[PDB]
Amino acid sequence: STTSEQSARMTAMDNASKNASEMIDKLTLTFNRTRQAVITKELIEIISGAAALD
Amino acid sequence: TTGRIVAVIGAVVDVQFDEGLPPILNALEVQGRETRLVLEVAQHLGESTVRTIAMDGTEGLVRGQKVLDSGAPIRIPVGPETLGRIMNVIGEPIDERGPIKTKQFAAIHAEAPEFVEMSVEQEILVTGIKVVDLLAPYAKGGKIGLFGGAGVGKTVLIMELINNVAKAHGGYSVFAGVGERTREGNDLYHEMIESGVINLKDATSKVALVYGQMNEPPGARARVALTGLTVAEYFRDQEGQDVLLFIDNIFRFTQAGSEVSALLGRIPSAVGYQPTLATDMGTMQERITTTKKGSITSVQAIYVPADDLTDPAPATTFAHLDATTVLSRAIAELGIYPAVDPLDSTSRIMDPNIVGSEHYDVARGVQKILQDYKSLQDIIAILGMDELSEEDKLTVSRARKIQRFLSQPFQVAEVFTGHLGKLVPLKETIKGFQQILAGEYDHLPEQAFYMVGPIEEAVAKADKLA
Amino acid sequence: TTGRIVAVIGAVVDVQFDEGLPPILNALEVQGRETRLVLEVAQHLGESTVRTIAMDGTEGLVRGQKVLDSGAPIRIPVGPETLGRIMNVIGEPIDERGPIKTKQFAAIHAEAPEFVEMSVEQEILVTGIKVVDLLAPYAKGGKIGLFGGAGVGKTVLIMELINNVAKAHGGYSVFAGVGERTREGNDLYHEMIESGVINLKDATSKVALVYGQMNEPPGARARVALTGLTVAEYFRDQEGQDVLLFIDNIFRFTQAGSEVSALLGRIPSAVGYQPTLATDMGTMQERITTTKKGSITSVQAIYVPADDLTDPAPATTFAHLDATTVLSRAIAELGIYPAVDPLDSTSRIMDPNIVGSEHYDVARGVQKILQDYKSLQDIIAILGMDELSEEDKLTVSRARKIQRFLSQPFQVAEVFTGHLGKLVPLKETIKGFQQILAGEYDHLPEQAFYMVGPIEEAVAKADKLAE
Amino acid sequence: AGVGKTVLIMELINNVAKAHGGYSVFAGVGERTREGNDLYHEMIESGVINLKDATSKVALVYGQMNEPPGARARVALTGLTVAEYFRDQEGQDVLLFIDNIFRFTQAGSEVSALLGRIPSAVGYQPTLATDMGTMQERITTTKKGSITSVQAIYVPADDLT
Amino acid sequence: DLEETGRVLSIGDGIARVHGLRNVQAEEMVEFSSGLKGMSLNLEPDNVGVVVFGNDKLIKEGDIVKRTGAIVDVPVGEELLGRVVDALGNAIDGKGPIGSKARRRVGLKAPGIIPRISVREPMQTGIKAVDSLVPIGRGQRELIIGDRQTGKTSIAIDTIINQKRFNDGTDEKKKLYCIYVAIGQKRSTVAQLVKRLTDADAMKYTIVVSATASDAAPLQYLAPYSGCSMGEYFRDNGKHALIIYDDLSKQAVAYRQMSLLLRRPPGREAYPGDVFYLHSRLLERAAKMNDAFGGGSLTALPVIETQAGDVSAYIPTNVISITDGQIFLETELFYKGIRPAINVGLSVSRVGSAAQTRAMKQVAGTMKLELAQYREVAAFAQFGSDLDAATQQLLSRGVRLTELLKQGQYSPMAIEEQVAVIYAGVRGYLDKLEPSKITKFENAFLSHVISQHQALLGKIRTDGKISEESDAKLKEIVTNFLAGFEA
Amino acid sequence: YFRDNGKHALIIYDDLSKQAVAYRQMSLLLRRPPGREAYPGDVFYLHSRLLERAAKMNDAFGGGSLTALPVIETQAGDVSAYIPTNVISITDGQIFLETELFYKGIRPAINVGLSVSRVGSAAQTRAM
Amino acid sequence: YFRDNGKHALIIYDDLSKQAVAYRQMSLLLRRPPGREAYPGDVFYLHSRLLERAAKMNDAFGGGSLTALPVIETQAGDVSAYIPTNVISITDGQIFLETELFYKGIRPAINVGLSVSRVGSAAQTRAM
Amino acid sequence: LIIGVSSDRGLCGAIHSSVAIIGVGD
Ligand SMILES: Nc1ncnc2c1ncn2[C@@H]1O[C@H](COP(=O)(O)OP(=O)(O)NP(=O)(O)O)[C@@H](O)[C@H]1O
Ligand SMILES: Nc1ncnc2c1ncn2[C@@H]1O[C@H](COP(=O)(O)OP(=O)(O)NP(=O)(O)O)[C@@H](O)[C@H]1O
Ligand SMILES: Nc1ncnc2c1ncn2[C@@H]1O[C@H](COP(=O)(O)OP(=O)(O)NP(=O)(O)O)[C@@H](O)[C@H]1O
Ligand SMILES: [Mg+2]
Ligand SMILES: [Mg+2]
Ligand SMILES: [Mg+2]
Repeated sequence: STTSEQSARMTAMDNASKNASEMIDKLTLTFNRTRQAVITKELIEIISGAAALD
Repeated sequence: TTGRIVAVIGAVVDVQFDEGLPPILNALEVQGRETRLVLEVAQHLGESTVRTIAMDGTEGLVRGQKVLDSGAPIRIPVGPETLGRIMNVIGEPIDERGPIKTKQFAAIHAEAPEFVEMSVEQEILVTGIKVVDLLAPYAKGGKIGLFGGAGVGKTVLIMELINNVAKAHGGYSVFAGVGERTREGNDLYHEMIESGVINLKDATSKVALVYGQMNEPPGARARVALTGLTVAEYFRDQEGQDVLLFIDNIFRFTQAGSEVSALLGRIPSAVGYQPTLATDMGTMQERITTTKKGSITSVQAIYVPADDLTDPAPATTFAHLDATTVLSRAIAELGIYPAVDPLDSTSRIMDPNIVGSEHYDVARGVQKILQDYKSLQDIIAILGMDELSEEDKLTVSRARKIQRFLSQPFQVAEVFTGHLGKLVPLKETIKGFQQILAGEYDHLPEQAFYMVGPIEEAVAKADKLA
Repeated sequence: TTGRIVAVIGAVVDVQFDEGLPPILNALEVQGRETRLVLEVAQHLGESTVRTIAMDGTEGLVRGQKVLDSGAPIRIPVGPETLGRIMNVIGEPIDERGPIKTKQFAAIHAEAPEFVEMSVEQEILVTGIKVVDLLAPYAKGGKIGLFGGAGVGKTVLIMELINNVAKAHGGYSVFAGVGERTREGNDLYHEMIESGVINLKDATSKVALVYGQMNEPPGARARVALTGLTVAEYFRDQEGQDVLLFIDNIFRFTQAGSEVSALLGRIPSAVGYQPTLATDMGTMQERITTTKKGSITSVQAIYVPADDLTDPAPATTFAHLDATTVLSRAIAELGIYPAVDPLDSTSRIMDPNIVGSEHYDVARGVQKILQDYKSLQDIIAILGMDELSEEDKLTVSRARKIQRFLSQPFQVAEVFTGHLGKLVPLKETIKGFQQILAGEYDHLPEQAFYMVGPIEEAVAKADKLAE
Repeated sequence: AGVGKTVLIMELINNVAKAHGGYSVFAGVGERTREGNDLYHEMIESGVINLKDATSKVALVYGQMNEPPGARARVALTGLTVAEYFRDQEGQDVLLFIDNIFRFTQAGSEVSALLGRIPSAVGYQPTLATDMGTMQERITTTKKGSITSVQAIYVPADDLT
Repeated sequence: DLEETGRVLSIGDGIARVHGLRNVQAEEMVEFSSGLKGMSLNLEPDNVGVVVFGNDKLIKEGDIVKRTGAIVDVPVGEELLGRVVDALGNAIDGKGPIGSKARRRVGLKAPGIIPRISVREPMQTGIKAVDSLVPIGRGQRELIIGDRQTGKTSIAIDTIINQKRFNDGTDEKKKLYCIYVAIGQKRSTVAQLVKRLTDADAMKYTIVVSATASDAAPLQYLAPYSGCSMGEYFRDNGKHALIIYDDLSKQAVAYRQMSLLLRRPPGREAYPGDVFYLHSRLLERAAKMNDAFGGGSLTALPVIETQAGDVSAYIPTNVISITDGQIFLETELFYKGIRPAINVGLSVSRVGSAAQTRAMKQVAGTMKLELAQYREVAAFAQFGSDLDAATQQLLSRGVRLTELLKQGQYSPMAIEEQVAVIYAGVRGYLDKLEPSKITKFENAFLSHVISQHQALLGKIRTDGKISEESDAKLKEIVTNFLAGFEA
Repeated sequence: YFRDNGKHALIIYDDLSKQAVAYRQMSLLLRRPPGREAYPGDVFYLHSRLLERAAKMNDAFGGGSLTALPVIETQAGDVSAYIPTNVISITDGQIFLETELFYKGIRPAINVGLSVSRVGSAAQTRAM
Repeated sequence: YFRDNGKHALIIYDDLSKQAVAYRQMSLLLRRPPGREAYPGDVFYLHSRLLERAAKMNDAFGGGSLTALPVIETQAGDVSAYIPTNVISITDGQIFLETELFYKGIRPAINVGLSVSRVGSAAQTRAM
Repeated sequence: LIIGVSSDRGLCGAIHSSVAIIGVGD
C-alpha cells in the first residue's frame, strides 16, 4: 500500500511541479502584456487630452 | 452644380462649391476618372466646403479637379434582377455579365424601421448543429451573430448555415462580403454556380451578392454593408418575402470607420476608435431587422480583435443580437469544433414557454455541469483530476463527455476533420444530452462522443474501441 | 467694477472687464439671476478676460450678461450662530430657518498655518472600535483618513465615530458634506436633532453643518470643503476650544477639479487628473490642522476610484494623515464589518513608547499572524490544509478567529447587521486579542468570534452555538 | 555587480590586442561618474591604459548620467566613430564596448519626448527600431576589417518582451 | 439682426457651429431652418456649439437657427401611462398623440436636504433575494449591475409586474407608477419588453421612454432625464413612482460621443471629465419627499453593464458611489443555476431593514451577513478535512438558504408568501433535507399555504409582522409538512 | 508582373512585423491616433491590401499566380496579439514554428497541430 | 560646502517622488510634451544632475564627501514605474522595503535578496 | 470484514479513491 502510495505521490508531485512551471510562464507573459498595455493606454489618454486643446 | 477638390488625405476629400452646397450623405461624382469615383458628403466645414469620404482610391486626384453633385445619396439597383448577380458598394456589376437592369433604384441610406414596425414573433429555426440548437437556438426572422478571433471558425460556421438553412428556405438570400477575403467571394460565387442556387442561364437564382473586401479602401468597406442591407430591404418590403441575410464580416464596417475617423481628425475614443462607434453601429444595425412587413433572418460574422471580447467593436455588437454564437480559440485548440463557448452563447428564445420545459431543462442542465467543471479548473491545472473527490470526478467525467458531444463534423469542414458531415435533428440533440446527464453513458470512454452526430454514433463508436 | 460674460462652457465661464481686472480667487456676482450666482476667478487669460468657475448651474446665462466684482473671495458666516444651521458653499442658509444672524464673516481662501505654529502633542483617542483601537489608533487633534472604494463602509464608519466620539464631545463639531448623497445629509440632520446635538429652539447646538452634495455642479463641489473648514478654523482660532471636523468625502474636492481641468485649458496628468492635483490638495489640507492656538481632530472619508489605492487622488492623500483606516471590498464581501484591512492601516502613535509595550506587542502579534495566514492561504487552497504542520494549522485556525474578532456590530449599522451595536473599551480589546493569540480559545468554534463586542460574548456565543 | 564584469571587459581588451593586434573602444552611455572614475583607474592598474607611453589598448568615451538627453543619445555614435577609424583606416578587427545599450535607448526616448514626438507602445520613441538600427548596422565586418561589439544589456521589469 | 437668430457655420457628426444668436442662453433649445431642434451647449465668443436632436442631413451651412427662449421640456402626467414615447415624449406606439395636460423641464436640480425625509416605506420587488437581503425602500436608488445576459433587465421587469397587486386597489398610498427608460437598445428588444408588460397587464401603470441605438446621441443622452421628469410629476404630487434606466452604460457612451465632438478634451477611459456628474445629477433626483412636500417619492433602478465581471472598474464604481446600494449579478452563479444570480457579499442595500415590513425583518434579520460568511467558509472548506460541528452546521444552513433564494421569472411573490418560505429555512426545518430537494419543498410548501392557509398569510400581510400566534401556526404547519416531505 | 504575364511567382515578406513597426513610426510622427499597442487603426489594412494581391488568375487573365509567404515574429509564442491575429485573419493558414520544439532539436520546428493550410489540399499531388 | 572643505556630509531627499510631481506640474502647465505617466523627457536629467553631485573627493581636493540617501515612494510595489526606474538606475545601490515583510515582523522591512550596494565590502570595516 | 488500506496523506493521485466498519488510514 505504501510503496504504491510513495511512487504515486512521486508521479503526482512531479507532474504538479511541471504544471506549476508551465503556469508560471503563462502568468508571467500575461503579467508582462498587461504591464505594457497599462502603460500604453495611460499614455494614449494623456496624448488625447493634450491634442484636444487650443 | 459643380465643385472643386481643395484637399485630399487618403479616403478624405474636401470639395468647395461656388453655387449651391450638396446636403450631407449626397453622392458626388469626380470628373475625369477611368472608373466611377464617388465621394459621399459627410460634413459641411464652412466657407462653401464639404468634407467627403471616397468610395474608391484617391490616387491621381489633383487640387482643383471638378466634382459634380448627383443630387442624391448613393443609389443602387434593387429587385429581382440583382439575383445571381454580384455588385460592388456603388451598385455596379462586377461579374462581367453587363448591366443590372432593374426597374427601381434605392438610396443606400434609409431610416431604420420605427418602433411600430417591430415584430414580436418568436419561433425556433433549427440548424441541425447540436451546440446551437441545444444551448442558444436561432429564431426565424431573428438577429444572429457569430463572434470569433482570427481563424477560429466564423466563416466555416456561416458556410455550414448557408448549407443547412439556405435550402430549406423558400425565399431569397443576400450575401454581403464586408472587408474579408476576395478569394472567399470567388469560392462562394463558383460554388453557387455549381450547386445551381445561382443560375447563369435562367431567372431562377435565389441569392444576391454584394462585395467590398479587404483589398478596398476604407470608405468602400464602411458603406458596402449598407449596400447589402439595401438589397435585403427591397425583398423584405416590396416583395414582403422571407429573406436570409449573411454578412461576413460586420466588424470590418467599424474598423473601416476607425480608419476614416483618423483622417476626419475627430478626437479619438478608447482604443483609438471613432467617437461615433456606437451610433454608427446603431444606425446600420437597426436596419438589419424583421418587420411586420417581412422577415429577415440575419447571420453576421463578427471578428474579435486580439481575441478580446471587451474590445469596443464586438462589445457594442452584443446588444444588437437575438442569438449569439461565441467561438473560443482555447476550445478550438482542444480540437472541439465548432469551437463554441457553451457558457458565453445565448438566445432570447431559450425560455421554457418557447422551447418547452424538456429542451430548457436539458440545456440548463448541460450549462450547470459545464460551469461546475469550469469552477474546478484552477486545481485541475496544477494537480489533475485524480486529486478530486468522488462527486467532483463524476461531474468532470460527465462534463468532458458533454463537451465532446457538443462537437460535430460539418459538411463544409470534411477536409479538416476527415469525417463526413452530420446534421442532427433537434429531438435527437435533446435526447443525447439528456441521456448523458442521467449517467446512461458513464461507462463509455470520452473519445466515443467526439466528432459524431446522434448519440447512437457515440455508442457504435464505443463498441468499436473496446 | 463691471464685466460681461463672453463664454459659457459647462461650469466654466469667461468674463471680460473693460477697466479693473478682478484678482484670481475673487468672487464675482452674476446679475439678472433669480438666485445668487457666484463665479470664482481662476485665471487671467489675457486681453482683459478672466476664466471663472461657477458655484451653481450655468443654465440660462447669456453672452453679454453683466457680472460684478465683489472685491473679495467668497466670504461666509462664521461664529456661534453657524451651530445648528446648514450652509451651502457660499454661506447661504439651506435649512429654511432664515438668515444666519452673524456679524462675522470669513473668506474661504486662507494661508495654511506656518511651521512655527505646529503642535507635536499626540495622545490616543479611544473609539471603542476594536480594529481601530488595537492596530491603528486615532490621536486627539490628529489627522484621520478613512479610505475605501464605493460601498465598502467609509460613511458608516464616520457615522459610528460621530456616535462614539462626537455625541459626548464637550467642544464644537463641524460636518462638511462634500459631493456625497443628499439623502445622507437629511438622515444626519434629523439624527442630530433627535440626539439633541442640534437644537432648533435654543442655543445649545454643538454641530455646524455645511453641504454641497453630488447634485451640485463641480464648482460647488470644489469649494464646499473650504467653506466647511473655514467654519472650523474660526472655532479653532477664535473660540480656541477643541474642534472635531468630519468631511465626507474629501476626494470629491479633487474630483471636482478634474471635471473642470480640461475646460481650464490644461494638459492632463496621469489618469485624467489636473497637473495641479498635489499642490491644490496641499493648500487645502495644510489648513486642516491642530495648531498652538487650538485643536482640530479631523476625520476625512477618502473615496478610492476603481478600488485602486494607487489612484493619484487617494495616493496623494496618505502623506497628509497621522492615522489611516483602509477599508477593503475583499474583506467587506466576506461579511467582515467594519471592513478594515488590518494589514494596510497605520498610525503615528502605534509606538511602544506611546501606547505602552503590551498594546504594541499584541497589535504587532495580530498583524504577524494575519500576514502569515494571508501568505499561506493560496498555497493551502491547492495543496490542502492537511499538508501543514500542527504549528501552521494552529496559526491558521487562530488567524481566522482573530479575523472574526476584528469584526464588530455598530450602533449605526443595526439596520444592516440585525445585531445590537457594541462599543468595546481599549483594555478589553487588548485582553481579548492577547488571549486568542495565547491559544486560550483554541477549543472554541470560529463563528463564536464573528460579529460580537467583548471576548466574553464570543465565549457566550460558543455555548449558544452548541445548543 | 559582483560578477566580474569589468575584469572580463579588460581581459577582452587585453586578449584581442595581444592575439589579433586589434584595439578597443569603450563607450559609457549613461556612465555613473563614480564608476567612470573607478573603471579608468582599474584600467590603468591592469595596464590596458598606459599614461607614460603609447601602448594603451582602449579609447574611452563617456556620456555621463548628469548630461542632457542629447549628449547621452549621441555618445554611442562618438564611440562608434573612434572605432570606425581603426577598422576603415587601419584595417583592424576592433572591439567596441557599449555600457549600457538600454540607456542608449532611454536617452533616445527622452530626446524624442523633448522634441514633442508622440510616444509609442510602453512610452518608447516611435523611432525605437530606426534609432537602434542606424547605430547597430555600423557594427559589422567589411572588406577592410570589422567592429565587434560587447553590449551590456539591462532588461526593464525583467521583461524580455 | 443676429440677437434672436443665427446662421449655421458648419455641421458634422451631430454638432452645429452657429454664427450670431447673441441672445441665446446656455442650454436653450434652438430651432433650425428645417424644423430640427438642438441644444445650445457651448457659448463661445464667435459661435454657439449646438447638439442636434436628429439627423444632420437636415442641416446645411447657411441655414438659419432661431431662439426658442426655452430649455427642453416634456409631456408629463397620467396620460403617459400605457404609452411608449421617445426621449422628448412623442408617441411611438402608434396609439395616437399623448393627451397630457402638463409639461415639465428635463433639467432640474434634485431636492435638497429639507424637502426630504428618510426612506421608510417598502418598495417590494417580489424577488425573495432582493426583498430579504438587499431591500429597496420608496425614494431609494438601487443599481442593478453585471455582465451582458446575467438577468439585469429581468430584475426590473419582475419588479414592475409585482406592482399590479397594489395598483389594482383603491389605496393610492401603496400604488407605484412605473417608468422604463430604454437607452441604446435595439427597437425589437424594446418591443419584446412592451409585449411582456402588456401580457402581464402591467403596461397600464407603466410609461416606456425609448431612445434606441439609431437615435442621435443627444437623444440617448437626454432620455434618462426626460423619464426622470415624468417620474418627478408623481414624486411632487403625493404619489410614488419607480424608474428604470436600462442602461446608464449606453447613456455614458452617448454623452462621451457628444462631448468629444463638441471638442471638450476627454479624461479617463476617454469619457468626459464629468461623467460622474452625468449620473449623479440624474440619480439624486430619485428621492423620498417629506409630508410638507406631499410625501411622494421616486425610486430609481439604474442598470450598469460590467465587462468580464469587473465591478471594480471606473464607471461601475462611479455609479455604486451614487446609488443607495446595488444588486450584483454574476455569470458563474447564473450558469450554476443560482437565479437570480445575485452575489450576496458584493451586493448591498444602504437603507437596510428600515425598508422592510416587520415580518420580513424578523426572518431576514441576520441572513445577509450569514450568507456572506457561508461563502467564505464554503471556500475554506472545499477539500474533505476536519470541520467541527459548528462550521458544518453553517455550511448546511448556507447551502439550503442559497437554494431557497432561487426564483423563476414572471411570478413576483407577495411579501407574506416570501416570509413564509424564508421562515422554513431560517428556523432550520430544511437542514436535514438533501440540497437538491429544496426547490421542490418550496413549490409544494408555498402552494399548500396559499391553498389551505389564506387566513395565516392574510394575517401576516395585514399585521405586517409575525405575531406569537402566527409563529405557532407556522410551526405546526412546517413540522408536520416536513415530516411528510422527509419520508 | 509575373502573375499577370501568365507566369508564377513566389514572394516572401521577411518580415511584416518589422514593416508594421516602420508604419507605426510614420503614423505616430504624422500624429494619427494610436490604438492597440500604439498601432494606427489602418494597420490591418496595411497588410490586407498587400496580401490580397497574391492570387491565382483564371485562364482568361493568363492563368498566372502570385503566392505569398509573409513572416510574422511573435513574442513568447503569443499568437493572440494584435498584429499576429491581423495577419492570420488575412492569410489562408499558417505554419507555426515553436521555440520549445526548436530547442529540442525538432527542426523544422513545426507545430503540426496548430498549423493549417485552408486551401492547399486541393493543390497537393495524389501521390503525397 | 562640507564636501569641498575636506569634511563629510550626509543628505537625505525625502522624497524625490514628490519633487518629480512638482516638476511635472510645472512642465505640463508650461505645455512641455508629456511622456510616460505624463512626466517630461527631462525628468531623468532632473534627478541625475542632483544625484551626481554626491561624491567622494580625492586628497588633492581635500578628501571630503557628500553621501546621498534619496527616497522614492513606489505604488503597489512597482519598482519598474518611471521615477523608480530612473533613480534605481542613477544610484549605486538600493535598499528595498516591503509591506509583507513589515507585517510579518521583518522590521526594518528590508528585502535582503533584492537590495544591493555596488560599493560593497569597500565600505566595510575589517570587523564587519 | 473488508476493511480498506491507504494512508493519512493526500497528493498521491488516486491511491485513496482506488481502494475506497473500521479502515486503516485517516
Ligand atoms: N467546424 C470546423 N471543423 C473543422 N475545422 C474547422 C472548423 N471551423 C474552423 N476550422 C479550422 O479553422 C480554419 C479557419 O476557419 P474559418 O471559419 O475560415 O475561421 P475564421 O474565424 O472565419 N478566420 P478569419 O476570417 O481569418 O478571422 C479552417 O480552415 C479549419 O482548418
Ligand atoms: N459597519 C458595517 N456593518 C454592517 N454593514 C455595513 C457596515 N459598513 C457598511 N456596510 C454595508 O455597506 C453599505 C455601504 O457602506 P457605506 O459606508 O455607505 O459605503 P461608502 O464606503 O461610504 N461608499 P461611497 O459613499 O459610495 O463611496 C452600507 O449601507 C451597509 O449596507
Ligand atoms: N430568475 C430567472 N430564472 C430563469 N431565467 C432568468 C432569470 N432571470 C433572467 N433569466 C434569463 O436570463 C436571460 C438574460 O436575462 P436579461 O434580463 O436579458 O439579462 P440582461 O443582463 O439584462 N441581458 P442584456 O441586457 O441583453 O445583456 C434571459 O433569457 C432571461 O429569460
Ligand atoms: Mg472568416
Ligand atoms: Mg459614503
Ligand atoms: Mg438587459
